Amino acid sequence: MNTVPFTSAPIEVTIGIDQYSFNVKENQPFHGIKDIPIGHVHVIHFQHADNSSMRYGYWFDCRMGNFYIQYDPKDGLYKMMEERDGAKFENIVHNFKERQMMVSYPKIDEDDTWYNLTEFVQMDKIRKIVRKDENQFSYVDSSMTTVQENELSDPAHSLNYTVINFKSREAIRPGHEMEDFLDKSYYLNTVMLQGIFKNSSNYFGELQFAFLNAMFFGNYGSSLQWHAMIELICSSATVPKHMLDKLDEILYYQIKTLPEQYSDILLNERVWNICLYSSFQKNSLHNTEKIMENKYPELL
Amino acid sequence: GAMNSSNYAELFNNDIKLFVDDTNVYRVTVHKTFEGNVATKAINGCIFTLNPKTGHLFLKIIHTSVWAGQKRLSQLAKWKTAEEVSALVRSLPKEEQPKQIIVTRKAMLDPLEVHMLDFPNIAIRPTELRLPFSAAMSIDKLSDVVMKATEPQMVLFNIYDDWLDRISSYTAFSRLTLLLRALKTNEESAKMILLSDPTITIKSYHLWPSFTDEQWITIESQMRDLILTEYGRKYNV
Ligand SMILES: COCCCNc1cc(Cl)ncn1
Ligand SMILES: COCCCNc1cc(Cl)ncn1
Repeated sequence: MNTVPFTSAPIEVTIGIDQYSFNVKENQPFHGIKDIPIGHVHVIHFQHADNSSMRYGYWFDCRMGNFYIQYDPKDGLYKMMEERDGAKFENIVHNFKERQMMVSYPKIDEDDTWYNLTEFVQMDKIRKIVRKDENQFSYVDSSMTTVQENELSDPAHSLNYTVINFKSREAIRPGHEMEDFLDKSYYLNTVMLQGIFKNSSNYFGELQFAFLNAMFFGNYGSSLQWHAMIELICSSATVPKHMLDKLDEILYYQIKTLPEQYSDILLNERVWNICLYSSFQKNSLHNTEKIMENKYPELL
Repeated sequence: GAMNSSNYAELFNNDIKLFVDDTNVYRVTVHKTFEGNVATKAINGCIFTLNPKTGHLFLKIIHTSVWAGQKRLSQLAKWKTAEEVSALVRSLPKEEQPKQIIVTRKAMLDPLEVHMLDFPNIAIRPTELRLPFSAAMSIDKLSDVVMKATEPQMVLFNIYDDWLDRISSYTAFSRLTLLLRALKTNEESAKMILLSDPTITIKSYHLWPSFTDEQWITIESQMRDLILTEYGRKYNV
């Protein structure tokens, strides 16, 4: 179990760690988060009390280094940093826990929610999507645009997600225009799976990463990416059976975790009705359809 | 974006453009079978592709053989239309290719956009105008070439005959849409108006009769009356 210590908490802030969150008051005796499960990526995220604008945060994996949070009064944000001096990292942390000023990652032992939301996400792959190579952790915020949004403006600060565009020459084989547009199997299986992603594991990892950025930061381009990746599968007549079964589980846990009061802005009515009720896979997502109909029957 | 009454004169500027109407591509007669069920029999159809500035009509005849063994023919018809329009554009010299294609039905947008991905600079647009091009098969010479076709065929017509020698393309288009609106509202009456007088003939290389300027004014007035008439007969006004 790993620890993300804090220098101090000079400004009042709501702190998120994965699907959990808590409030820290200005200058409150707070030394960070302990007992973080090893083996999963994690996200630590922030919303300042005085400006709920800009949710922001950091994806990290404690196996990839010793990380601490330090408030920068010039840039006005809580920054993740790496302590290379392991000895010194170990030296600074022990005092805080004898002194008890850390919040404990509060995992219920029955609870596989975070595993189920991050099963295919890889921290080294996240660095490929969020380009800032000098750090082992990746910063994301509410305002960051995707490469596809920048084609329709700073490149260094963008979310490099796999570009998906159903009316593109990549998606449509010459001479199969109707076929490829009405059944996207070629685009899913040959172009995307075999060609770009390499396997479905990678496809699920980006799809899961896109959802979590939409949910935790209200990142609109990430929401667009999540829905496009769902729709590409649902609009394919030929999908490996194990991919459909896994997608059903992935979406079930995403819909289950979604805050009830954010469903209006995080769920695209057209895509979900099409996917559940008109698409090739309309009968293939039993768990997702059941939770959707019982939790958000308005959207449908 | 969409074409409507506010940007109507754009049709007659010097940017090449084509209307595409797919109404008459997939045509059927519905009939009873010996067992008393209903079946369809396809008949030949046509794509109506029109340059509104020059009157050039690219009439692609759709022979019933293109439907043989195919499913969901109403959906296929939109994609076949888009395929044939794309083929037409590719067949034209670059300087003759359209800068915009205006489809008369919104269901043609995605099929045509997909077939024209190779042409990112050609704008594919809908329209809010209710154009009466479905009535093209009420023009006898167009109907004849469609129904006589034994194979796929493209035939080029000028739908304005020689009118542009005497009137502008705005006025020619207005005349054409009035004629076609009348033929759509009451085909028999419209055709009686157009042919009642046997001393005015249709030249072999024309579609419509050789009306003088003064005769066109009379004809045009009679078509307006017909349309207003039928509108009363229809709504009892
Ligand atoms: C400016 O901080 C001096 C020590 C930097 N390394 C750290 C900081 C913290 Cl909170 N925990 C562990 N290592
Ligand atoms: C442009 O993205 C192509 C690679 C995406 N594969 C991933 C992404 C994530 Cl977060 N986790 C695992 N695999």
